[PDB]
Amino acid sequence: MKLKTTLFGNVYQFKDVKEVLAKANELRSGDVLAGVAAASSQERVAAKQVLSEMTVADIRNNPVIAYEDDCVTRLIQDDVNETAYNQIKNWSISELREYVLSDETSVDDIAFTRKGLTSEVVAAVAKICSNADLIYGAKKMPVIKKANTTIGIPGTFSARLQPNDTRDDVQSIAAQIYEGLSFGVGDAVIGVNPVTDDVENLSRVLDTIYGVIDKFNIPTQGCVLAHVTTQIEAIRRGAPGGLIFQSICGSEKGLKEFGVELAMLDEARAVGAEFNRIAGENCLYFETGQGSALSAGANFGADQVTMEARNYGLARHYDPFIVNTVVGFIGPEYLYNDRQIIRAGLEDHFMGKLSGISMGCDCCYTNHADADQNLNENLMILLATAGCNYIMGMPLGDDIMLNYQTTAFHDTATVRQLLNLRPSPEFERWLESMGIMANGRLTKRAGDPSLFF
Amino acid sequence: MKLKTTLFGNVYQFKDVKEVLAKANELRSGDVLAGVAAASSQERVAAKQVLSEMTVADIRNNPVIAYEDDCVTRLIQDDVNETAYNQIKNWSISELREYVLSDETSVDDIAFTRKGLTSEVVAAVAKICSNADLIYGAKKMPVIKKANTTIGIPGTFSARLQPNDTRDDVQSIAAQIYEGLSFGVGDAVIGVNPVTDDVENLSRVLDTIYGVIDKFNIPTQGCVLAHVTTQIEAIRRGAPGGLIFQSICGSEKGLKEFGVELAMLDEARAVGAEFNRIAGENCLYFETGQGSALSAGANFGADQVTMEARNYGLARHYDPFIVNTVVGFIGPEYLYNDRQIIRAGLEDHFMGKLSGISMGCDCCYTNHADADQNLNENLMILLATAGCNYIMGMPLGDDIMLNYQTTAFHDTATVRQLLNLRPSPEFERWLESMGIMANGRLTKRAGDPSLFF
Amino acid sequence: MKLKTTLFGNVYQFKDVKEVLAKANELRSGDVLAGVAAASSQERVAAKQVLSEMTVADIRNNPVIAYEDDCVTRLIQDDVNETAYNQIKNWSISELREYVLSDETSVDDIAFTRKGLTSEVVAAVAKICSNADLIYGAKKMPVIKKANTTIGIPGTFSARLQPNDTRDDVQSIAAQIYEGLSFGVGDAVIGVNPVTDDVENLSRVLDTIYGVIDKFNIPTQGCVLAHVTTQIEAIRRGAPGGLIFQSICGSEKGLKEFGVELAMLDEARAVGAEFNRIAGENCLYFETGQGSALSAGANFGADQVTMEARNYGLARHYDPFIVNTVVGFIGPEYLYNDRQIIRAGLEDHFMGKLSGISMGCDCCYTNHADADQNLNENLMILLATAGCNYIMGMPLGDDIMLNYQTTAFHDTATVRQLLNLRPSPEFERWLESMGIMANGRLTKRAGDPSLFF
Amino acid sequence: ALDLGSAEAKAWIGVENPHRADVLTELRRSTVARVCTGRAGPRPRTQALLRFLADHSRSKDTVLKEVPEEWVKAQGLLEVRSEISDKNLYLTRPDMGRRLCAEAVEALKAQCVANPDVQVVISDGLSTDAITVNYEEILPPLMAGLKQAGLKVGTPFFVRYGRVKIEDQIGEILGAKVVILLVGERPGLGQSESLSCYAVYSPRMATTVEADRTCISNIHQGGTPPVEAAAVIVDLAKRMLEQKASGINMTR
Ligand code: COY
Repeated sequence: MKLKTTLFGNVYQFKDVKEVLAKANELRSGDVLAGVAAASSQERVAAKQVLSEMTVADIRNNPVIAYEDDCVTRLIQDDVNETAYNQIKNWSISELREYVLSDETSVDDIAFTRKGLTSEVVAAVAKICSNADLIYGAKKMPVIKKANTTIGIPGTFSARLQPNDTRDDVQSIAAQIYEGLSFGVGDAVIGVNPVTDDVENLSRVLDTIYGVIDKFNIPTQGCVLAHVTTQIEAIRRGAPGGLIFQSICGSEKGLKEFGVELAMLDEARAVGAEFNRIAGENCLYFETGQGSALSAGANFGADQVTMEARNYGLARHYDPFIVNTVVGFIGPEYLYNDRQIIRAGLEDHFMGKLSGISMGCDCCYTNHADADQNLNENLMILLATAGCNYIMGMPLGDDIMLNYQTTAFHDTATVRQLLNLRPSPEFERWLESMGIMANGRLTKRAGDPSLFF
Repeated sequence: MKLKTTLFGNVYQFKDVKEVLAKANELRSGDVLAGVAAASSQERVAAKQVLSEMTVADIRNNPVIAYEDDCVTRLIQDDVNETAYNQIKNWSISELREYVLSDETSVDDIAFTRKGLTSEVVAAVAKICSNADLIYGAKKMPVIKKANTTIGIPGTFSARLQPNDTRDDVQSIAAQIYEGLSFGVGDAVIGVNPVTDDVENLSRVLDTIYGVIDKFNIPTQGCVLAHVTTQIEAIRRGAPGGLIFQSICGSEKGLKEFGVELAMLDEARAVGAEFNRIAGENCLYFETGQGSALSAGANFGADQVTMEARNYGLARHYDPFIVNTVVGFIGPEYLYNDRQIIRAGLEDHFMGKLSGISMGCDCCYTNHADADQNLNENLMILLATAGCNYIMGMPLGDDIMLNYQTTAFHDTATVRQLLNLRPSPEFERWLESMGIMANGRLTKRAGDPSLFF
Repeated sequence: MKLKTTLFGNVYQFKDVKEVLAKANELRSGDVLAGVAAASSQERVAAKQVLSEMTVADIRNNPVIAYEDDCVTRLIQDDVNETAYNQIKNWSISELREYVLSDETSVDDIAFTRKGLTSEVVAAVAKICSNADLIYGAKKMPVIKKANTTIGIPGTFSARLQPNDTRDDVQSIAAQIYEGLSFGVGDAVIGVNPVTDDVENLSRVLDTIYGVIDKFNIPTQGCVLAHVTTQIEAIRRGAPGGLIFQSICGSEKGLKEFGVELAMLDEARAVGAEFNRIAGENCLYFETGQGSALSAGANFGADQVTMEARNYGLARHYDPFIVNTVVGFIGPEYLYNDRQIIRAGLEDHFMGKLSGISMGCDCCYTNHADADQNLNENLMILLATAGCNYIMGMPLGDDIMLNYQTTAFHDTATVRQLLNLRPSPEFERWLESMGIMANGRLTKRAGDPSLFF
Repeated sequence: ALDLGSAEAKAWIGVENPHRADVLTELRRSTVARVCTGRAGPRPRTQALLRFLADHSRSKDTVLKEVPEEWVKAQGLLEVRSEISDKNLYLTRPDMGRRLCAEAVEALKAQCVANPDVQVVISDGLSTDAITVNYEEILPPLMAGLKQAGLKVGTPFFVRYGRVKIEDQIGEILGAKVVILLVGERPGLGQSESLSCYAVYSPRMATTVEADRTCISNIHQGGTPPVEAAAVIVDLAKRMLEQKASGINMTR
């Protein structure tokens, strides 16, 4: 493989694949913090060209953390369909980009080709894509999964109802649920991040969620986003099982930071099959986002985009119902502003769909980042055009506990009515029964939580 | 439990669940041979009534072969969703029959309900269903799988091309392939039962099948129906992998008779993931049929319907692309005539769809059985209305090597055009491109294998 | 009037309507340069609240430049439907925002309501709208015009072919024309900004544009974007007239800077009626953009958003076929970065649609501004979802002569295929006849200018 | 006229023509979340959007504000800092926020007690308001809980510009068996006084992972009351000594 190019008479030398992958990234504060970013726009482009000229084989055989040192690398590499790999191993990343974007490449062609990819190759394609490349490429790669609702069907747009409270108060949780359902939010999941990671508390939160689900026969699923171990334990004790959640990272050390072993995720599948109230075949839920590996000291000299793609390689193995990047969840140290957050969200969603997972995005930012709510509204619409499977829904987008701003309930309704998108067909049916939705649009009585009383 | 009822003033006493299950069956040759059949028509009805009043719990807790002695029973029992089971355990088999047939019961309702079932419960429901119950019940339970084609979508009907030869001659296999395709047969699979169970011959037959697939870019998959161990070896040594086949039985003793361990089916799953040319997520293929357990001395005093249902509970664990009963493959000793073959075929298909597998049927009879080709045409049409995922296809239905008669290539075209059913959407598009199909109908130039030359 | 509010216990006092309008704007470079921007984020919100509580009458009666001193103000004020105005004069700007965004407000409701508005009122509503408000609001306000093509029908998306050259070389102009058409660009207009502002050169460029139009019978119109006086002369002396162009400004001083009298636009209207090859009733074409008034010293202490809205009030009087903002044409001094360009673009488009003009947008940036091509791709997609009537098209977006980057020909095809939008119905039919388009999608032979040879 | 920061503005119901209007008041009272604001089409109502923007401007100011040097000195605390110099650097360099500066290491060895059983550490983190409002309510009952009916207590000190991982260095240098860190969480939209507690048993720079810590979050008057939270942290500290474990390694 060639590790150098000439640009405007100047030679641009690179030491390894990991460096080329890093410097080909568009500028972000996290890559500068990791010391892996390009020195200039010229070096960035030269890195993109070197990357584009490298083969799938060059990148598959050079994962950022070695096979023997990382269980996630082993997981990713051993899931490869080697026949699919052999067909594409001599393709340049330039050729792979053009193949993904081609109108002569069908959904079924990509279904087989993606099986010969590794996460590093997925990231490599994303790095040589413009914003519209990432949007259009993702759109022609739909991923459909099924719990009690079907998510990912082109022409549809789902939403996680996120009814969070500072004290896990069941009245405050219910009120946000009723408000969310009134806007048609909740077809992805009704998922609460709990304050106390406690078995008795999880059961009470779940019973509140399922108290509403059972009362109105809602086709959906509940979830409590504690550590996977306490979810498993509570469900084993008889708490209602919908989706089982875990935050994942793209390295073994990153998973050890979260207190996760691969055996726990396998156990989550088995507990779900034995206990969970899910009609379909998918019941797992993961969240991701750029910067997490670097935060854990677990990026090993690799950029955050490549590490983020490794998440999707790991997630794919467990065939989850939904995955979303939580794009601006952490802070300005990994993604500084509007520009970087938008780019990351488009990258994350593109890579998720190329990896073949049910990919959504929590369009978000923090109050210490150079951003505002107009960023969320910009990104959610761009991502919805890319066929993003789901976003979050909170009252006005204000999380009273997690201390950040996501998308409003209003925003899902806006996106759906703007782009003529429907909810999950099962959930849509229920919304019509309740008189909340007619022909994809909120009725006059919608947006009013008192309708349920 | 009640193992007793009074009918017309006469008390009928039954020993156990196994006897109730056996005697509730409609009269068939195999059950008489097994000595488990009813003595009279009144006792048959008595057993039906006793079975109908028994609960799901009664049948689930009493499998025909014990948990500790049978790995198939273990696999069936351990796959149960206990939350689903607990909702329905106090239901009578009569109530479950009415639940399956009800128009208020949706596809998604059965999706969750069936996870609380075992194969014996599946069998029990079938035993108290009339022929139209079996047809209507199966129809409202579609099962959709995807390899390189999608099978089981309502309004579609697929077909296995079975180009068998007496010497595995490649000219004879190819000739039948071109004939079948010209009628629109082969969307399920192009599957050859080989004469010689060895690696080089399997590799030659697969190269012949895939020579056709590659030349005309056919969206389909190949299969050589040898023993699973020989297929695995051929595939590992470089032969093109499509579907991996294994004949299965409803008991550990039965599997030992065929020389199969559950680890081989696990291995096939893993080998498929690494090597097979399959775009979708399903690649296994099983064949089943009533009488095989009784032939093996592996029915353990149980009837052939219940044993056949256990095949589907076993198959379900491995989430195969396709399963079919080979309804009258063996002989009159297990299924005597037209009546019994039709009944068995409807039972098998209904039980497979209830078990959540991609259930098709080889509509067939042997020459020493009391049947003819008109039987095959009666059954194929009835099963097609039940939403049978696929049938076989051979030139006029004559297997020149397995020595039996199945359905003709003509029969698939007939069923499609009679019932306004389409092929697999991917394969249909290929047929339209080849000028073989227009609007679900064969064109003038169709039915002519020389079209490919 | 209230020119005061209290926020967090702090009293914020404003001098006049002009200051309230200016400070309510989202932060941008031009407003700081003008010295009219807010001092803090709290004062920005204070100005937003003060503006929202002001009535339509408050804003209508206080234009930024006086009636007696400004012919643009006079034209805006005299065009008002007083019956419409009287119905809404006591409405707060907050109530008018809610009225525009409401799903109970139909296209015909806004049709009458907007006639009681002035440009300052249009601007005021925009200032208290979030990014998604601007997008959704504009989307439910379609504006349809017709030349030789119809533009602005919901579900359609047009494009200006901009084949500019450094020497007005006819081979270079034609080459870009064939390239643009091969991507389906040119339904809005084929418009050239000329190097030399003289009659013979304009006549030569128009003959080149119309040489292509006549040879392939293209339903479209040509335009040379010189000064209106030179276009008029060329047309009167026999050059083919399509659209007549003029750059406009929001003040009399601003128009004098460009060297335009309102009588010239009246003359263009009359010249168009006598000479132009236009089937429909619309033939004028204006371009606008924030900062131009401030550049001319003609903003009179007012912000660039309000001044840009006055452009649309002026344009409306002349009922043009198309108007577009050239969002980031000037430099960082008026719009600094990605954020500000996106915001301005959404504002401009929303305000144009509210004013009832056929509003499009040149999604663009300059090389001395803090932006890149990914900005153009973000904005073009967002505006397309807002129902933007048209964007520009140039080979890769590189203007080799105006020295800026706009949207690529590729981008129009991308937006259309991403969002299932069609070209102008007349032009779409031409593309289908040429074998360039099928079902809204580019064919295999499309994207190739040699197709015309 | 209305102040967007006032109680009436926060309690505002914007739902037009409600199905059951007494339920909406009961829903607005049951939660601090921005519920019952109604809509204009699928978009938020103007007043709700204004209140959102007003609370954002206040939230932006609340993040770059600093605890005065005089305030910490008045609380009788040692002020020490990380490798970070100012607020701007703190927001972009988390790695420097995780390490004490050279003069900080020396000051801790000089002025703090050696080998304590429980070490209490306070840091501004991402919110100065979190430690300002809650301090007098949380810190005194924490000390009167750990000492009274307890064991060896370290001296409390303030870390300026600190991140959670810095308690690992603090545990090694001081030889602490249990390190308690009271730190300001990133500020929310309409609320910025939310404090967190991070506790770890015998930490090491090269072995301790984040899962080894126990988190007590949302400590404020709107969450877990600082006085009530103080007794929770004491009990946690006692359980951590008894089990010789923290975080995921603990029982129940
Ligand atoms: C930001 C944040 C994070 C992030 C860490 C910060 C970073 N990487 O720089 C993030 C995204 C990695 C994250 C992950 C998790 C994981 C794992 C944490 C671990 N063991 O490493 C987590 C276990 C989720 C899961 N189920 O797997 C988790 C949880 C449950 C919690 C909760 C703790 C419950 C409890 N009582 O134990 C929690 C209170 C929220 C809640 N659910 O109510 C919160 C502390 C919840 C917090 C809510 C709140 N109200 O405070 C919140 C919002 C802010 C904390 C803060 O402001 N700290 C102050 C700041 C100055 O400290 P700092 O030094 O800069 O940062 C440190 C701490 O934040 C610490 N830390 C953060 N979380 C956390 C949890 C525990 C138990 C411990 C001991 C220490 C923890 O890690 C860093 C070390 O540098 C937060 N987190 Co986390 C909330 C989870 C978010 C949803 C999924 N998610 C979002 N984005 C991404 C992503 N990119 N990838 C994957 N997943 C996600 N968090 N979290 N988190």
